[PDB]
Amino acid sequence: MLMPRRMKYRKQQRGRLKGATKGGDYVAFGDYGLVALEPAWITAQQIEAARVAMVRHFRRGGKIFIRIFPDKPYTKKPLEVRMGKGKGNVEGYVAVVKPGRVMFEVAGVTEEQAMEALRIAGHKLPIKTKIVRRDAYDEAQ
Amino acid sequence: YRLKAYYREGEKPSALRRAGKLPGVMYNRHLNRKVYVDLVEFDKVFRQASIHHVIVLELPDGQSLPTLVRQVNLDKRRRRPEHVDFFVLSDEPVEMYVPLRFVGTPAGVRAGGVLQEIHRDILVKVSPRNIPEFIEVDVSGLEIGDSLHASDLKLPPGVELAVSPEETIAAVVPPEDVEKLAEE
Amino acid sequence: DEEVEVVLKPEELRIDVMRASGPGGQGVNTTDSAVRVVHLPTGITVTCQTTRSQIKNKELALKILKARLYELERKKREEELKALRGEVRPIEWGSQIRSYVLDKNYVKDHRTGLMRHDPENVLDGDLMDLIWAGLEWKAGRR
Amino acid sequence: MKKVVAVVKLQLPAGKATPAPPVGPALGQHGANIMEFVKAFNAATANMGDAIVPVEITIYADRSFTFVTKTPPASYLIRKAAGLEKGAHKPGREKVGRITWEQVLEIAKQKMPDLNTTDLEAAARMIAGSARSMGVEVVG
Amino acid sequence: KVRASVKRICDKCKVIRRHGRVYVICENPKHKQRQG
RNA sequence: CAAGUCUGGGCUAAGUGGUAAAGGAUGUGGCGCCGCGAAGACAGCCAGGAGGUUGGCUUAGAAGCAGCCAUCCUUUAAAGA
RNA sequence: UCGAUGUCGGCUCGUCGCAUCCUGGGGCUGAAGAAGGUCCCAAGGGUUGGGCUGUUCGCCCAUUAAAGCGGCACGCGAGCU
Ligand SMILES: [Mg+2]
Ligand SMILES: [Mg+2]
Ligand SMILES: [Mg+2]
Ligand SMILES: [Mg+2]
Ligand SMILES: [Mg+2]
Ligand SMILES: [Mg+2]
Ligand SMILES: [Mg+2]
Ligand SMILES: [Mg+2]
Ligand SMILES: [Mg+2]
Ligand SMILES: [Mg+2]
Ligand SMILES: [Mg+2]
Ligand SMILES: [Mg+2]
Ligand SMILES: [Mg+2]
Ligand SMILES: [Mg+2]
Ligand SMILES: [Zn+2]
Repeated sequence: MLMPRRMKYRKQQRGRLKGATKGGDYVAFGDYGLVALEPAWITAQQIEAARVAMVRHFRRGGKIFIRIFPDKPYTKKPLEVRMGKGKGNVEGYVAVVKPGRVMFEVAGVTEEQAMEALRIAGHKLPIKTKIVRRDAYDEAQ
Repeated sequence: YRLKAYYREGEKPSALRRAGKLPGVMYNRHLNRKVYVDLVEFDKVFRQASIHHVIVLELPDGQSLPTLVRQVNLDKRRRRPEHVDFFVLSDEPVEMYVPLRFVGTPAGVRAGGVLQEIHRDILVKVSPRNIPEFIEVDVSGLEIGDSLHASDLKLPPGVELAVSPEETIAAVVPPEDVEKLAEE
Repeated sequence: DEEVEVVLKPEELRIDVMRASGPGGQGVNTTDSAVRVVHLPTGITVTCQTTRSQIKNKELALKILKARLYELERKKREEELKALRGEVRPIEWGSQIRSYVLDKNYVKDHRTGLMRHDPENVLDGDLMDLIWAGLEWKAGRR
Repeated sequence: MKKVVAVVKLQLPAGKATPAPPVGPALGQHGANIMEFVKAFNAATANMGDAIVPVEITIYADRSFTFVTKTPPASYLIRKAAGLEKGAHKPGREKVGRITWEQVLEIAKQKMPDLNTTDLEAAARMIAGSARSMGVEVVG
Repeated sequence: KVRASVKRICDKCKVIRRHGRVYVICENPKHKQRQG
């Protein structure tokens, strides 16, 4: 799918989402990026779907960079079961995304394909996005 | 390039930045003042410029100073800059990442491939009067697989860098072929 | 063909939820326990009432519909393949395609009519020629 | 190219041409005949040599036409200079042929009329774009 | 016709706004749309 | 229903106000920086609107207009492989 | 609510919602006509009789313009069974 090969622990606490992305606010790779505007948990099935959507669009062309990785496990109890009796079983994994995070990047693609591309990738995310270029995002030192 | 600058007394950071003035500080191995340089021209300039071309800083003293920006802290949520560091100069040779153009067409753009210009702004040690520009590199010979890198380039007399030299400056990688799918 | 996959996506299935029948209490009267999975493109309908829940009975009715399908969807790969082979198989006295006799020493191709005289030689792999002729006699009537 | 509302421009074979395989019936669909462009036509094809013959047609609705013969298409005349028959499934940087500098000026004595330029150098840089279409190298 | 995301399809499509509702006029019928 | 249909400057035309999301639209109002404007097209209105060349390959057919690849050059006021 | 709120189904009596099964308008159509499909507006009024099973739900027989899906303590036992 797109899970992590190994993990020290199988289930982990849900947590929370206090705004600000902390890190990942600049481009640093491609030429155009897709920046998250709302906080959320992005499931690997979305990351996947978005990726395929781009390659499908501009088939045989530039390179795509996936800046996030679903390492947080998602728990979910079975159906018709009551509360308690231990934590549920993992149904998949999700990556935590906060406002300002650059989720994707594209390179070696015309500005048209790029825009159109990312516009489609944002239609698969449970949140709102924004597309960017590159310019002040040069924190090299 | 040029640009007006004013003296900051150190009063209401978050306020002087909304009113239009952009906070910042100019320093060196001697003095260091706190100032405010409006977003308007700063933006316009900073985008054309960057941290490569020198800038003037005409204060109420006329004192036009040559400087380069070292640190620009953004605002995360909703792009905007929150601070800027001005490095004063003189004749002292120091570092700075110099732009990189890669004139050419690799052989890795005929059967699938794209240039990943990794470090397209190399840091180099050199004095003021010695501040070039578009330090082009050749790309017309980069085959699909194997690809150039390190500091194996044309360093005009005076370009006494600070790399390794190994730091992969650019590479040619395959495309994104629709042919995929899997599982198991 | 080689794969073995029948993923019946719940796209052509019409599931019904009728009130349970038989014993129980107030809950058997008032809870829509019984379920009926209906295979629309075929006409087959399976039902379940073994348990007291709907989500375990429609899933148990699919562990049955998949089974009865895994025999009536393979029965057609056995009936579309029992008339797809041909007909020449009586093995009886009078249904021969080629005759090999080492007594008087000869090979008789009853399709083309040829009579080769090297039988101990044909029993080594030299078949190109009678296959050349069998691919002319066979695909010459269609 | 001529006038419109009833014309067709094709690039006939060489030696024989009367049936329907090449474009034989397509011109009958838009108005044509069998006794006007087969034998009382191959007077030119018997002279032009072989390969392809870009001769065209012009319908008038009465068996009349402006049978303006043309010079072999730049797609074929190039197979003569290099040698290959097709060109390349996909052009670019690799190709099974070669064509030196003056190799492209060997065809300059073939294609000279209606190209647009009477001279040899103001009309060769046109075929050099055609040397990046089929593929054929430019030995340099 | 009637959907939630109404946009311009072909070059000739025009975005009209009649009776408070967002409509789409065009040469060929299949392109008509009315937001709602 | 006791106490200003008070004063000054704005915004909204939906009864929004007086429930709701992804997402759509030349709805309005105010700010931006870029074009390009007597080499006076911003839209209509007159005429043009080309040749190698139908680029190759693939294809019953692929002639700019199924798709893959390359994607230059020439004639002119201009016109794309 | 356990110092009591009778629980399936049928029968009787209905009434309300529309995300409409007919009937009435209408836009597309891969709408020639007729007959179909999908979608929008619109309940005012209709929505049949049997076989089987306690059945609801279903399958089936013969029709019909259609044999709509839901709410009302999966309406209704101080009305019946
Ligand atoms: Mg950092
Ligand atoms: Mg009063
Ligand atoms: Mg209201
Ligand atoms: Mg009581
Ligand atoms: Mg009582
Ligand atoms: Mg209709
Ligand atoms: Mg009709
Ligand atoms: Mg309605
Ligand atoms: Mg009886
Ligand atoms: Mg009712
Ligand atoms: Mg209930
Ligand atoms: Mg009662
Ligand atoms: Mg009673
Ligand atoms: Mg009583
Ligand atoms: Zn249109």
